[PDB]
Amino acid sequence: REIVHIQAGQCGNQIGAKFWEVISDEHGIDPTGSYHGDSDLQLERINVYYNEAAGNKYVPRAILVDLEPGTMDSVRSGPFGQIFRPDNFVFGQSGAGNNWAKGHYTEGAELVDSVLDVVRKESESCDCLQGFQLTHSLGGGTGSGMGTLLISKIREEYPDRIMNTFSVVPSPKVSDTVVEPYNATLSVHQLVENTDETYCIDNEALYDICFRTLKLTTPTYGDLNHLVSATMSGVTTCLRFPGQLNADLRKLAVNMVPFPRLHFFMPGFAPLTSRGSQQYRALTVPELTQQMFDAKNMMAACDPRHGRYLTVAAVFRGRMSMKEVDEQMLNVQNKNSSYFVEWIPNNVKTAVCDIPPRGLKMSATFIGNSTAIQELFKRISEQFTAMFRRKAFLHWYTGEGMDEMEFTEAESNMNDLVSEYQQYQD
Amino acid sequence: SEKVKVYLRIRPFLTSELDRQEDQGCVCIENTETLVLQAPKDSFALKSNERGVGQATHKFTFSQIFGPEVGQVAFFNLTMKEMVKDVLKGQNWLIYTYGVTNSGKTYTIQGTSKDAGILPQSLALIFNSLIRFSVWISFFEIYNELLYDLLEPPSHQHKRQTLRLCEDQNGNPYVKDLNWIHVRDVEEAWKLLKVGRKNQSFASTHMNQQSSRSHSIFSIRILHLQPKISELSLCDLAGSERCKHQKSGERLKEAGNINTSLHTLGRCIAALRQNQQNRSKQNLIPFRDSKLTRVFQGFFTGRGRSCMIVNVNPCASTYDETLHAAKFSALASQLVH
Amino acid sequence: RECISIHVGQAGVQIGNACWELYCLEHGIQPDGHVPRAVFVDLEPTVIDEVRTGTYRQLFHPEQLITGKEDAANNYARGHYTIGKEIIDLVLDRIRKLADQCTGLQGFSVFHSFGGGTGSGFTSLLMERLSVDYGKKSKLEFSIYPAPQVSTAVVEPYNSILTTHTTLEHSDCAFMVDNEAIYDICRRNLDIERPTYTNLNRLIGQIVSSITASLRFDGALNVDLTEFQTNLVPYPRGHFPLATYAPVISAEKAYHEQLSVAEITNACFEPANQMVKCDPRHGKYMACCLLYRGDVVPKDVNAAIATIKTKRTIQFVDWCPTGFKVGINYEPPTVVPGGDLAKVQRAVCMLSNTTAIAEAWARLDHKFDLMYAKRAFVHWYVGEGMEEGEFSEAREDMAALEKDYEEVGVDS
Ligand SMILES: CC(=O)O[C@H]1C(=O)[C@@]2(C)[C@H]([C@H](OC(=O)c3ccccc3)[C@]3(O)C[C@H](OC(=O)[C@H](O)[C@@H](NC(=O)c4ccccc4)c4ccccc4)C(C)=C1C3(C)C)[C@]1(OC(C)=O)CO[C@@H]1C[C@@H]2O
Ligand SMILES: Nc1nc2c(ncn2[C@@H]2O[C@H](COP(=O)(O)OP(=O)(O)OP(=O)(O)O)[C@@H](O)[C@H]2O)c(=O)[nH]1
Ligand SMILES: Nc1nc2c(ncn2[C@@H]2O[C@H](COP(=O)(O)OP(=O)(O)O)[C@@H](O)[C@H]2O)c(=O)[nH]1
Ligand SMILES: Nc1ncnc2c1ncn2[C@@H]1O[C@H](COP(=O)(O)OP(=O)(O)O)[C@@H](O)[C@H]1O
Ligand code: ALF
Ligand SMILES: [Mg+2]
Repeated sequence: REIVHIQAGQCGNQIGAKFWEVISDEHGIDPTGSYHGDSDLQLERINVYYNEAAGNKYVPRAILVDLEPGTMDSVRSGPFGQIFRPDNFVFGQSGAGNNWAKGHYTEGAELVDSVLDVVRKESESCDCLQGFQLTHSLGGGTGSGMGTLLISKIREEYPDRIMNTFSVVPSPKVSDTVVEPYNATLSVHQLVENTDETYCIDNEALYDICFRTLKLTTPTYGDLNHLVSATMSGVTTCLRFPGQLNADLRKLAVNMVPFPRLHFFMPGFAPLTSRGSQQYRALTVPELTQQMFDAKNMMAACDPRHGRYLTVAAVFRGRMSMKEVDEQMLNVQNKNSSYFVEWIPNNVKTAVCDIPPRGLKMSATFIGNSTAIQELFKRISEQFTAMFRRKAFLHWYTGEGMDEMEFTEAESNMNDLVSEYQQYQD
Repeated sequence: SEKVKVYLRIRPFLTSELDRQEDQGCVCIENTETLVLQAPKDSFALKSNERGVGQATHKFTFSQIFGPEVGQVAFFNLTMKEMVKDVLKGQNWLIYTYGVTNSGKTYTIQGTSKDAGILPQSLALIFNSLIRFSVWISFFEIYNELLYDLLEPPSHQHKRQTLRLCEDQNGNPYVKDLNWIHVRDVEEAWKLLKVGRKNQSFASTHMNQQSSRSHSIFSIRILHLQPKISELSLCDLAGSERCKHQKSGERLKEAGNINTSLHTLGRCIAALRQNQQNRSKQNLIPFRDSKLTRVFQGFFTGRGRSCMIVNVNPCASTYDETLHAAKFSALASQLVH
Repeated sequence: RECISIHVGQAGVQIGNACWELYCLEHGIQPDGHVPRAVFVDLEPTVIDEVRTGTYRQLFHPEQLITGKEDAANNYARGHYTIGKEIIDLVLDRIRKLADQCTGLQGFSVFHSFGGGTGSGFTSLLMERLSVDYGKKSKLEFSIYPAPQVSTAVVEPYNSILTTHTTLEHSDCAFMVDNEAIYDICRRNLDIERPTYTNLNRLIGQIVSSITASLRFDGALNVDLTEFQTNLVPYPRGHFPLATYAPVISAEKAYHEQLSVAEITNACFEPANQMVKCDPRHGKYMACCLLYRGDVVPKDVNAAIATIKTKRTIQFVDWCPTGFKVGINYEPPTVVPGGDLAKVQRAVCMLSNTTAIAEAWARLDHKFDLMYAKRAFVHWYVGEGMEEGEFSEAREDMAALEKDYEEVGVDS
């Protein structure tokens, strides 16, 4: 079961570079080096994210799409940046405007054809393809825009394979852009009708969780990103290893998404203790559930406690007894029966791998599908409408060949999506 | 508003079908409006004697029911004349055929050369029913949940691309990216149907060779200025199938896609009937769930008078699928336009 | 006389390696020792490969190891229709070549874990095509039914209501072991809060060794496989009896080994040792097969059972006078060299059919229903070549098994 990562846009690229920086380490794959892997088990499944060509050069199977040179020209000129095959670099020297429509209809539309070519060359790699990974930001052109096209085409060329998407939703408190809510509403629309697994990350939730769960005084982007890359490896990659109870994308999805819409999840790491001090090593198991299921520690901005849960996926990865896990999970579902849905006897879906993160003893990826994520689409819709009404920076969209009813479409869709989420939140 | 016009028809057992297995008397007729059912089978459902295929009785309620003996001409008499008049009136109208595999839905829709179907008959009636007139035709097929335009010229490889289903200024969803041809005469429409046949996907099944892979939607919009806009749409949906067990391969995938799409209509109607009973602050409409449901939204929830053609298979094996279909129609009858 | 075994599904394959392990252990057949007589099928390579990488690697033939690189899918539908179909062919072929190669076999011991993907789907179509190609044989399947409250899969019940409908009308006798109730045994009858799947498997792998293995071996009261289905099922329905083990003492904590028959047999009827959360809340026994092995005197037995029969608290069904199949084997049990099992010189592996399952079924029926009421993950089944038929026609179906265990019992 192979897969093909996709670093759409600037953010998606920056974060992507960190995800591969991480992932490689969990497979002993040096820049241009070969398999230095501490063990031999970190090789039995490499195929899934790499490619066999020479015999010492296992190249990551990802795609780099962006209309801004600077990005691709900084990631390929650094560390592991020199591992990607030139063919993978799908750049577009055009005008990388921060406009969703400009990167989906005018500038993005051209490089798209030059994308489909590669996305087909990589899909036809080997073994059996499972799905595609897509990373990007809902606060820019090449991210929300170019990324919104890539999915609509991918999910039409292979409506069989799954589609995981890691989006960096526009943080509330402070928005790192001005058109932000526009590019968001417009991209979420296509996502909720293409991708079948979306992990919303919050630039401001990262800061928080990195300022209170990590004594880090200077949380650089690289850091933030790294945290994400650590969680997103626990999702996919992890499950591609043996284990007492192993899972995989399919199992994971067909167990977490009750309604065809797509549903949004919430990534969460387990052992999140500061280096020096904090190193209590308290990882028996009950300490992990305490963390993960807490408010703080949830990559989303909204708090689970503000909305029922639909499903949960405990992706553990560390030698442990199937008793102290499955039991605990139950206890938690009883202690917090209030918000955890009743029409579902067993919301939590326990998974237990074996091999842990290289230097750590035991970890556990958290993927919660709570209806609490409503307090995000609402936010966006608010900010959107609030400026839409006055057609704020609307002329910047239309002028790139768009429709004024298109904005309505997006809003409507995402708004209806809110309805559904509430129909099962009560 | 009025309840959806629904008619139930059954197809006669084929000689080959009869030879394979002969179990008749499953469907009986009582009154033109209603059907009485007693179905025989090799074995009944294993439980206390309840609704089984072995020997059981059931009741069907519909506007009108047709026997195995008569074909499309009977449908043309009652349905074709009145339905076309509504469209001329400017009122939107839509008719589709629903039923299990081997029900002969293509027979109702297209019809044979000797016996013209609903579409060719309605085409004749529109002229009779018919001031400036403008008319265009759109023809497309949905295969593997992807849309193709029948109008597209014949070629080795050709894809229309995904249908641009975007809601415009109008609240009701509209289908775009469809090529349109002016309708001067019936023959022009017929020609479009003929060329469309080649483009439309076809396949053979254990049940029947005629089997259509893709659902077919024929849409004709008439604009008349004494401009009134009216849309007449005739849809030929593919039926459900056991063939999935019998065959595999691409055929399995096509069946899976159809069975999922067919189910979305069923869930929608179920919600719709429930919506009919419940006053408010209840379950939402599944239109958004599937693309097919979205397009059909106007049909189910919004504007336009609707009529449905349900085909039934007298086969005992098919009984569970047919019962569900009948149940679907019964539930659909509950809600009003 | 022979019998083959089909380990299907991640769990069923993991448990298979365990159950098959104990075998060699009491047969003097080291890692690279004869040719077995079972197979391992799963749509998850990583799990089947574990038998190609871990212990007993070369003790199996790569021909009796079927794998489907595609997708496993934790759902009946996919495993049954779409994918599972593609694999069935190859699978059947093997269980038809090995069934021929032997000499007068007895049946196919199926090993699946009800609420799984390959365990639900796959098996369903396997047993179907089996009952037609070998209707004239025995079909005893040892299943692992969904834990009453500590389930795993979110869909779990769905996958078990679809596999029940097809197994009811194709299998002869399906033994069931409650996954949850196994932890209990490790806590109350072993004392250990660290039970890994590889441990739970050792339990089943033990009771089963007393089923097939030791039974197929001569003794003072041989018991053929046919005997079972005959004396264990009162009606054509694929009745699901319960598996139980007696000498489950810890080889560390307590040490009372020397526990005369009368006691080891009495420890089988106690709810805190029945390898199933089907507590005798009302379920009347209707046939029990007390399989003994080791030092056991036929008279000592024909007394310990008599005392039980007159204990009244074990209330048997009305229409059943005597329902106690005394099975005496020779070879005593076989504890893993360094597991956690005491190691006695006699054991009582009592299995039986009890109207108790009325509970277990209800609790799984309700579950299913609750979810079905909103259709939840139904679209995940439909899109894999399925419909409301398989569901609605299997809901009402099993229903008549909830009524069956009520009608055929509770009434004089
Ligand atoms: C001496 C020692 O034990 O050091 C630990 C350590 O101190 C701690 C604090 C690590 C440390 O992580 C961070 O400080 C951190 C920095 C930015 C963003 C997020 C986290 C560590 O850097 C991270 C590192 O993680 C790994 O090695 C995992 O395999 C992890 N790898 C990466 O994220 C990675 C980092 C750089 C380059 C390549 C990969 C991983 C996790 C999930 C999935 C795949 C890989 C570990 C255990 C440590 C250090 C080195 C100090 C912690 O994080 C992780 C992800 O394990 C932070 O809280 C945990 C608890 C650990 O004990
Ligand atoms: N006793 C025991 N139970 C197990 C073991 N492995 C899994 N289970 C149980 O069986 C069920 C898990 O089934 P899965 O592993 O998800 O699936 P599968 O049946 O192998 O097939 P797929 O869904 O297609 O992967 C859960 O109820 C587990 O608690 C095991 O080794 N021993
Ligand atoms: N976590 C994270 N967010 C980023 C990074 N880069 C940009 N972002 C976020 O992405 C949004 C801006 O979109 P951007 O990536 O510039 O769009 P594009 O480059 O035109 O596709 C802001 O909300 C930023 O916080 C990054 O490296 N990590
Ligand atoms: N009312 C009918 N009378 C006679 N033959 C019919 C009738 N309905 C269907 N058939 C025949 O049954 C076969 C299958 O019908 P068809 O319409 O193609 O199937 P489907 O319902 O799946 O669209 C054809 O050979 C058709 O001519
Ligand atoms: F022609 Al059919 F289902 F067989 F629509
Ligand atoms: Mg598995």
